[PDB]
Amino acid sequence: DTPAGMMMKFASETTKPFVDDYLLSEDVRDAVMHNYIHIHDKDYYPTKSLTCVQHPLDVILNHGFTAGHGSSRPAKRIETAAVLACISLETCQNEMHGGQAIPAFDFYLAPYVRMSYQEEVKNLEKLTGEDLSNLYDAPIDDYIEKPLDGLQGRERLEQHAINKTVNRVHQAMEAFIHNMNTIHSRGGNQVVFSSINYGTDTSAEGRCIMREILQSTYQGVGNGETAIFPIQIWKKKRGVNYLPEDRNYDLYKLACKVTARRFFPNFLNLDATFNQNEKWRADDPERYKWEIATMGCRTRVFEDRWGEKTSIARGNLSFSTINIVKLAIECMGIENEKQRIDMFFAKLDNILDITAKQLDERFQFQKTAMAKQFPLLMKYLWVGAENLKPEETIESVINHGTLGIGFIGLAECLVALIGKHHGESEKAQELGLKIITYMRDRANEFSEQYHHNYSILATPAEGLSGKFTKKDRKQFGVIPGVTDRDYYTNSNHVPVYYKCTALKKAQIEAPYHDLTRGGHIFYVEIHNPSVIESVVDMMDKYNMGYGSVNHN
Amino acid sequence: IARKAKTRDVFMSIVNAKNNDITRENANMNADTPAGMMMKFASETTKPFVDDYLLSEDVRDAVMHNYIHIHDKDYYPTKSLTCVQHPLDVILNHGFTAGHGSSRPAKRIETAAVLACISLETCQNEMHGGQAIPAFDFYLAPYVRMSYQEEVKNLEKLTGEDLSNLYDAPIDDYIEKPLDGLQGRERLEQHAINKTVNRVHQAMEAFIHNMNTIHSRGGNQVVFSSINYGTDTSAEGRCIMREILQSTYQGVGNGETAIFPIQIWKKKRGVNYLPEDRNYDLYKLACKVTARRFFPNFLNLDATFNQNEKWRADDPERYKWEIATMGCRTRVFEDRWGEKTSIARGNLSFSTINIVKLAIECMGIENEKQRIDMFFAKLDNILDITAKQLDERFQFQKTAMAKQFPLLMKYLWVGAENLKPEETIESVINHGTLGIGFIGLAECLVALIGKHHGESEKAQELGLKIITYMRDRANEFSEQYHHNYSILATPAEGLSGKFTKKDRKQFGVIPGVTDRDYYTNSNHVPVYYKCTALKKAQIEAPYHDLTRGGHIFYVEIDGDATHNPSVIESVVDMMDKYNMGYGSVNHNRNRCLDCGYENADAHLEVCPKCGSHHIDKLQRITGYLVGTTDRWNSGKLAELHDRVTHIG
Ligand SMILES: Nc1nc2c(ncn2[C@H]2C[C@H](O)[C@@H](COP(=O)(O)OP(=O)(O)OP(=O)(O)O)O2)c(=O)[nH]1
Ligand SMILES: Nc1nc2c(ncn2[C@H]2C[C@H](O)[C@@H](COP(=O)(O)OP(=O)(O)OP(=O)(O)O)O2)c(=O)[nH]1
Ligand SMILES: Nc1ncnc2c1ncn2[C@@H]1O[C@H](COP(=O)(O)OP(=O)(O)OP(=O)(O)O)[C@@H](O)[C@H]1O
Ligand SMILES: [Mg+2]
Ligand SMILES: [Mg+2]
Ligand SMILES: [Zn+2]
Repeated sequence: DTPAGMMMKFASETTKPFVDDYLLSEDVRDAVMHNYIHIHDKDYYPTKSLTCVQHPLDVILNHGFTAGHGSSRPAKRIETAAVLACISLETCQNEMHGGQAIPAFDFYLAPYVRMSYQEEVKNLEKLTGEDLSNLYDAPIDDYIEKPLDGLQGRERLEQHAINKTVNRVHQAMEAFIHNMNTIHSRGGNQVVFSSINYGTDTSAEGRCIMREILQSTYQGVGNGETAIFPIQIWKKKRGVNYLPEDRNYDLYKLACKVTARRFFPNFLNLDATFNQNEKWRADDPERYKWEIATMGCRTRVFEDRWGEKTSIARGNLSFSTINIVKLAIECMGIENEKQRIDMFFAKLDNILDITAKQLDERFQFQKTAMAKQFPLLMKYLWVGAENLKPEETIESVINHGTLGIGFIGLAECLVALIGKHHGESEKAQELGLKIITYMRDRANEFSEQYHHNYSILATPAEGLSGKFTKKDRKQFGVIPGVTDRDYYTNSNHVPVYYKCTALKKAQIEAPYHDLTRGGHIFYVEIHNPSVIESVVDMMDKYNMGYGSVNHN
Repeated sequence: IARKAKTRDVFMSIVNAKNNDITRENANMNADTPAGMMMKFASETTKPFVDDYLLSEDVRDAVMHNYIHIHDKDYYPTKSLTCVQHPLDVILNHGFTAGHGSSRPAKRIETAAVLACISLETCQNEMHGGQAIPAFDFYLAPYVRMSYQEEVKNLEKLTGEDLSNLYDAPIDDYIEKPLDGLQGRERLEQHAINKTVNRVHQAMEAFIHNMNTIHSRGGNQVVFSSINYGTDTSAEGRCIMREILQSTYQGVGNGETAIFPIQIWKKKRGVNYLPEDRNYDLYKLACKVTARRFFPNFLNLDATFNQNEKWRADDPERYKWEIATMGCRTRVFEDRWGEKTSIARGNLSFSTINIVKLAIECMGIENEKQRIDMFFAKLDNILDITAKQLDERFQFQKTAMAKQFPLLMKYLWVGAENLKPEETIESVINHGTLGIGFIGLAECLVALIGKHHGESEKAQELGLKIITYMRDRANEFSEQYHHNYSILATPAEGLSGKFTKKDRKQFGVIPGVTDRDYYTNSNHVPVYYKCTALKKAQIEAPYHDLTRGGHIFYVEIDGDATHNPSVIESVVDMMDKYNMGYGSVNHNRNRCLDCGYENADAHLEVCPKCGSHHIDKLQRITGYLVGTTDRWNSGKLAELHDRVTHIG
């Protein structure tokens, strides 16, 4: 409705009918035209843009960043460090069509908590004059606060100096939450996606910054208002937290209390046998670079078939969703069950072949793009973008991305077309695991022949919640139990209308997580912080992954 | 087939990152980025839509025959206003809610400088022009004293006294005095003054660094911002001015020039101009920065058309009757149904009128008296069409929902705090001004009849008559359509080199009329003709009074005069002697893509620090500042390569 918002749809409605006939081959055109394959984010097809990336902020903060004609200096304070983090999330958004996230936010804001107070003792000293050159190289327990009830001594300056950074850190983090919640900079939707990760830092500086993050979030933004960004993620690796005899167990009790109030902080299971790495040293500082860090878009980039297994600076190239619900309708006329399942696999075989080539054609289109089109994404943020001339091509470093073959309505696929769905049916549970394994096995075959990184993704319900259903419903009238819901259920998720307990959902949805390596989420909808620990307790027994709790 | 055989090659040209296919119309945009490409696709769709579905046939025939040009035709269906002024007082003392966020009133200087950047960024996405902030020094003054109250209460808890008497302590100045060689309370009270000097310096540092950075990016319309200051006498007020000057004079990043914001210094006699005046010392410093960073600009408050009769020194300088200038050269000072103030108001629309083609049409007649009578007859008819065109565009912008302009129609527009989101903005839109422009007056008919005005001859009488004829006619339309028309010297960025090519095709290469390509800027002496600064001032001075809708006295000063602060002062005195209102000094700087260093040399190829060969030219265009000569238009690059400098 805004002048900037209405300008974007003029370009979209112009460039969307253009790409259909002048960029696609005849076979993919018919498959796309016949409502079989969906191309996510087709508006930016000519621009040759990528999906997302995990922001490395340690490099940006230590040297600043110069995008366009705007330049900045390295941060030397808590206020300067937090504010520059927001800008790094604002410039890159205009160069992509997805979202941003901060991996291990705790580690980044920790030297400057000390450094803002390290030189503060030199300003609190000149009033007195005594050479107090010992307030930095000492083991601080928690950067604690006191009621200031008649403190007295020479070392009263030592307690006053540390008292100066706790208030300043609290003020510093208020800027970060407000900046990412009120600055409308993106074209169109006018909101920049963001996400941060914290919960696995135990140092004195890290414990202070993590507490204030929870303390500031407990208060809100402006006047007692829950923030929408950034999305909060909590780590629960065993041996650092989640155990009573742990250094960070005290904050974990507070974190569940904050979650009970604002419902913002999500949890990530670092013990899943696929969210697990062999290079986690307990003593090496900055425990990131070998951990799992997700986003708000259920995007998971962990294992690379050519490179290193990490989630830093990587992301998706582009992903397409395959309508498997439609294929079952065409095979509903076969009387013999063995023949019926034979046809569905044959029909699924043809669509999968086109989609692998369909993603391959868009990949070839994107590799010709120049690095000058992404001033910040292809300069500091991407994996191998530190050496890329503006006039070069992205074909060298574009391979460290994920092409996603997603699906929708697995429950809708089997609810009435083939018997029952994967809820109150053990036979359908075996059938459902067979199909996803069939897609997973084919994606392995596509990876060998097309030489890419194909993964099965649980596509978030955003932009494709009702598009598929309406088009197919008209073609096939009213199919009872399938095309009478106006929305297809999300990937490998128990349908909402099927009543079940949290324990039962954990058991049913656990096996799918090892299959959908491209992204998954566990959703629990429902005061006491303990009940939050119940979710991670059941997530502990069964190998699951990313988890979230909502109220609505 | 041509409707789908050349429209396909247009999109391909955009996709392949070409250099000439209308992708270099605007220098503030980066067309090689995904954000830039989407804007190009949308602009190339609506402009054909406007021609055959929006404007009438009489105006259309002028457009296709290259008679009347419209400005910002891309945003025509969006119903977007041009510019506005920002009363920062409302947002810094009560708080504001933008989108799903909110805020509370600022308590120190760090949380007050950051709220000003938010309003400028937010309001840009609702208009297609610039943004301005008047009385900048006055608005930030109270919170420096509020910073003094918080630090005292902080000292009270750490000490335990009753320092209520220090809440309104009459201290002489906020200048920092180091605590060396003193004892007792000199290390207990002087500290509270040296503490807050560094606090104010950082806040002004953040404000500047949050205005150039946002302009370097952006998926929406690029951010165009400006501020005004100069006439504050309070101790807190002088503190704001002295920090903003030092912050600007220091620079963004690695000591590089800030493209934005635009800064203007306000000159008045008896407040800052005379040596006896209090702010004379800061007055001298402003000339030091504008010679080195091309800011602040100088606006004369003593001009006859800039004087105000509701200004009293007993009040705190009454920062409401001081004229302020928005981005480029737009000014909104007079009003027939409102106060003579430039607070929370701006421009609506403006169009340029082609006059060179009218005279070359009549060049076949050998009777001088006959030509002029027919020339006036054509001009009267053409001006009638343009007055309709601005009014016709005016009728389109009236019916815009206030919810389409959230920040503009809630805090920043005059009397806009009384309208609900679903209401129409027509009840308060009339405070804007409609501009009628012209181009190539020097080569309109004077360069056809002998020589143009300003060529050391007496031909200015005819040139003055033509502009005055429009000036009288502009007033006639004001009394006719019940609007407020004002003639403005139209900037030449994209329209420089558009009319000329069609006339050459239709008529041919004729010296004076054509073969000059870019054409001379409105009311200005031929940029290819030599003149002194004083003589150029004398010829163009009477035009400033005739164009009460925007004007600028541009002086091209060589690099050697940058180091001398007297040349800027002489120009201001030269502006004072005559009735010139707005003037600026331009100069060519050189940028570096690695270090970012700028120097004042005539031409640079390798950066002294790094050694890179990507040394671009940092120069000024008719309305703003930008580098990256790879974004200088073909018509404008011709005008740039023929500019004449004035040593004085
Ligand atoms: N968007 C944005 N908001 C900021 C920034 N820094 C501070 N704020 C917000 C936080 C609050 O909503 C507001 C005022 O913060 P203050 O620390 O001055 O506190 P205030 O005096 O409102 O409340 P208090 O007396 O401390 O309870 O400014 C920033 O960099 N960006
Ligand atoms: N765009 C933008 N830049 C900011 C903002 N706040 C601060 N900056 C810039 C100002 C500086 O370029 C940088 C912070 O500089 P510091 O305060 O760390 O000091 P600097 O490195 O200049 O050294 P110094 O303290 O002068 O010795 O970040 C903001 O809100 N937006
Ligand atoms: N990025 C920008 N965002 C907002 N306003 C801008 C921007 N760039 C320029 N402007 C405004 O637009 C004005 C340009 O008017 P000008 O007379 O130079 O137009 P032009 O180059 O002939 O073309 P047109 O009016 O078609 O864009 C500038 O003086 C300034 O006020
Ligand atoms: Mg506070
Ligand atoms: Mg500093
Ligand atoms: Zn250099």
